[PDB]
Amino acid sequence: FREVVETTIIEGRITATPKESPNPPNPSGQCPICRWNLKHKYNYDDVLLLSQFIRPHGGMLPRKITGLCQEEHRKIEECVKMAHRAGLLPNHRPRQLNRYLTRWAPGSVKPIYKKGPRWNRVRMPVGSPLLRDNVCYSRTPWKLYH
Amino acid sequence: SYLPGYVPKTSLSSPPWPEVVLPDPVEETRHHAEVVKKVNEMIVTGQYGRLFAVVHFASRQWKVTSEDLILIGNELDLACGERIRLEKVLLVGADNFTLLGKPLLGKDLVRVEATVIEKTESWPRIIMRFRKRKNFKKKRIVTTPQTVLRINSIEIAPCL
Amino acid sequence: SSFSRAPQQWATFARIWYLLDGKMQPPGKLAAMASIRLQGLHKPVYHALSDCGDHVVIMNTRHIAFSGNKWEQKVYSSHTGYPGGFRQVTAAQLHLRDPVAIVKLAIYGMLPKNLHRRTMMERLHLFPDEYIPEDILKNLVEELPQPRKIPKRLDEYTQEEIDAFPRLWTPPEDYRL
Amino acid sequence: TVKIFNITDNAAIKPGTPLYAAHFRPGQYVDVTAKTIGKGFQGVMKRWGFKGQPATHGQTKTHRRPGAVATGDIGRVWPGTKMPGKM
Amino acid sequence: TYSPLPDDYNCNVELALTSDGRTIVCYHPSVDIPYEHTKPIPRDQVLKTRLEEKVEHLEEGPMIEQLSKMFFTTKHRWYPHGRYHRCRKNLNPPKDR
Amino acid sequence: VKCTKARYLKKKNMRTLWINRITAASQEHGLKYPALIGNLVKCQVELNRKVLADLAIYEPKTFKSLAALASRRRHEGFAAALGDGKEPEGIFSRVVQYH
Amino acid sequence: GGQWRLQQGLAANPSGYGPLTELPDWSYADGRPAPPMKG
Amino acid sequence: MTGKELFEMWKIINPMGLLVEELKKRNVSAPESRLTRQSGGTTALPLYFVGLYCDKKLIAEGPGETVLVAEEEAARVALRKLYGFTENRRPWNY
Amino acid sequence: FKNKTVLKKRCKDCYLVKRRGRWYVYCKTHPRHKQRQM
Ligand SMILES: [Mg+2]
Ligand SMILES: [Mg+2]
Ligand SMILES: [Mg+2]
Ligand SMILES: [Zn+2]
Ligand SMILES: [Zn+2]
Repeated sequence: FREVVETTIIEGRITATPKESPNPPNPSGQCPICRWNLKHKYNYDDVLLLSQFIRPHGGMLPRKITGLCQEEHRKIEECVKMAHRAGLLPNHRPRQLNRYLTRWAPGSVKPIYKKGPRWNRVRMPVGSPLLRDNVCYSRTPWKLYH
Repeated sequence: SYLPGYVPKTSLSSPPWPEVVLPDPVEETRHHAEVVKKVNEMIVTGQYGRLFAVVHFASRQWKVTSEDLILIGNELDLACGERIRLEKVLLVGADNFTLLGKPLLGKDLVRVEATVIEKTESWPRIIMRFRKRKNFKKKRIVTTPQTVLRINSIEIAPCL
Repeated sequence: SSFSRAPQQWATFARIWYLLDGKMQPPGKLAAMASIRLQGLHKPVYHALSDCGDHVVIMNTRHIAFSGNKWEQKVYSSHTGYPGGFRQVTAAQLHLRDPVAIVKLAIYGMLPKNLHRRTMMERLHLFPDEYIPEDILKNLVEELPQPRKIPKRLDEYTQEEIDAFPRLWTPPEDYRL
Repeated sequence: TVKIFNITDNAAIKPGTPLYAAHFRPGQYVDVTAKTIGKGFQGVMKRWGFKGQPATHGQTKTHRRPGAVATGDIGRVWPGTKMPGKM
Repeated sequence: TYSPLPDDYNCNVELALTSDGRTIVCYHPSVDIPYEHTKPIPRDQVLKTRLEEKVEHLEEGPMIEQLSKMFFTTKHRWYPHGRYHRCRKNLNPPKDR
Repeated sequence: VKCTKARYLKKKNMRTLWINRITAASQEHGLKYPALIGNLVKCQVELNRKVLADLAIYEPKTFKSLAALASRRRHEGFAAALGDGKEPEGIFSRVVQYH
Repeated sequence: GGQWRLQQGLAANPSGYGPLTELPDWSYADGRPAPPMKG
Repeated sequence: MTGKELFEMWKIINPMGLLVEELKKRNVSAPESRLTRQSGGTTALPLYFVGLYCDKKLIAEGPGETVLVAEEEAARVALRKLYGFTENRRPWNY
Repeated sequence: FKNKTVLKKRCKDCYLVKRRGRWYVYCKTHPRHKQRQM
């Protein structure tokens, strides 16, 4: 990678970089996810993959450098936000209520003071419509709204 | 060298249930032969006691053992104190083993013997119909015939 | 089984003390398995008139987890019946006041709406932390398995699985990161 | 009378000890709790200070009574409704 | 190496089919509890050791609260019942086995 | 009138109780009620819910063998579905034909 | 399992044209066949 | 005598004493009582399953509300087993 | 702010930001362009 220090002299150097694992199983893919056959087989739990795709301080890396396609990039964005909210990344921090699958920012949602009738019920969103299309491994689909 | 189709260990890569390998039919077949032989020699020597059976009779299935009573809801064209053979035995079992038919057990394998010991009537059942504001009201009293059978014996024979 | 009649009946209708953990578990799945055990629906000798419930002891109710945004969207409504008694508190506020109220309310909702419900509620025991009284701890049998699988934060992955997971993308060697 | 006072641990005094009026000091502020003068069963005009009904101008036997106690739509009376009782 | 169910809580189930395939044979001998899995059984100089026979009389309130705490029930089970139900209760009930 | 309609209600409630007790025993053996019932039918075992609940209460070893048989049939069905070809039918999935 | 029974050809209701419904329920203890059932 | 139990027909007093006498006369070591299973214990409705072992081999097990009645029931079950009158025994041939 | 169902950028200096779950038009140079999504 590349690092800059300030001492007033500012200087940048190249540090050691990682490389691919040598033989991808699908070399004809375009995005790294498509190459490594992970098109619908990841969730917000896969912090190994997300830590591969994030910045050291919790932010993300852009598409033109990650090589991801747009759909995969948006899915990784949402997975990373949910992992950050669930607390699965304790070392990628900036500068007690237990959660998981947190879609919205916890400080921006308002309480559902008035649920509607059962035909117009105000539901509580869980998960991601981007992650709607993952492999189910179950005979009932995901329940995106509780 | 990763094989074509290798998916890395993620939470949705593999199915959540454990992989089950079934034993191959050849040694499974000889193992079935050994188990059948062991149960058959247990039958021959007689290492069992107080057999029970699940028996299909009169559109029912009854779980009976020896010295039992059952109350069939119809007359059976049989005098009192008459010994008959219950024949449609779905299950016979004991401590340490159990035989299951598909769906009926062989008649050379298990024999259920019962005895008509009572032919009686049920208590009077009331059938009333009422519909309000329509003057609708009917009353009937029925009494179904009934037959008490005593299950005397359940015998199994070595035929496996 | 050759037991005498009174010990056989006592053994069949005996009462069991199950243990259940909180600690990142959803209150409703905890409530579902707790309510099954409280009604006694797990027994093959179940009948609604046979008083066949069991004791359920749930610990770590202070460390339950809600999926989604239920901590801020879920509202518990009560009414002190004077004019103006309508109170609505979010799940966060209710948890911060009473650390057992959320699991208690979920179990109370999922029990059958009978006169047996409060008897099941007396047999339910809830503790917010690791601490359980000694009498309960000498009564417990069968810590039941937890419904969720604790999705394993990044730092306690060992180096073996970290370098077993492949690197997906090649970084340019000039990028700041 | 025995009355219970909440104290911290540093203000514990041995049981059986005498206490006098010099425990306080002049120029201080205190709180005094007691059972008030009981007045028995009283109506709304003394218990809650309702305005009552006018004396003359046609009124039949209603001068000191509560009027409505609720509305028509509720088929009941709300808890805490001010009604005559013990003062 | 395959077992359809775990073989360490009730019985060692071995399933089999006869040679004609017409009947299924189950062999289920009971499992015993191991010795190492059991637990051992738990274990005035001048006057007579008299009987400590004290029975405090509780009122209805504290007594029902004590019984409720003892048996993990509510109070309504311990509150009494009237003569109508008391005489309605069948005192020679039918009894099977 | 309540007696006459309670005949139908009695039959329905008895079947509901049997399903409850079979579900209890099946989940005690790690299985589910639909899995147990469907795979016993696939094994050609025609015990109804009444005698299945009786076997649950009074013959736990026989019920454990039945649950093992249903689990074995379910694993045979999964193996056949995964294989999708002309692998042998499986020992317990063989159907006894009648003519 | 009505669909499974239809796939195997064994009706759909287990009380339909099978041996479990058409074979006689009982016989005399000596071995004499019973009279035929009314259904 | 069809539907009754041995210690309902023949009344005994010390099943543990009868059991140890029988084991001494059939040269089996003395039965050790152990707490096989236990539920409750500090409550008013406990369950104790006490098992009788011989040479680290289980010969009987019995339930009760107290350890003492559980071990006497285990003694009765052992006596029934080694007296042949068990509940699952072969029924009488009439 | 003014409440709008549809938000429009009335300047080159207006900017759309999504804050507390709702969209906003903020303008540092023409503060009358402040808009809040309903
Ligand atoms: Mg006036
Ligand atoms: Mg007048
Ligand atoms: Mg006047
Ligand atoms: Zn892609
Ligand atoms: Zn502007």
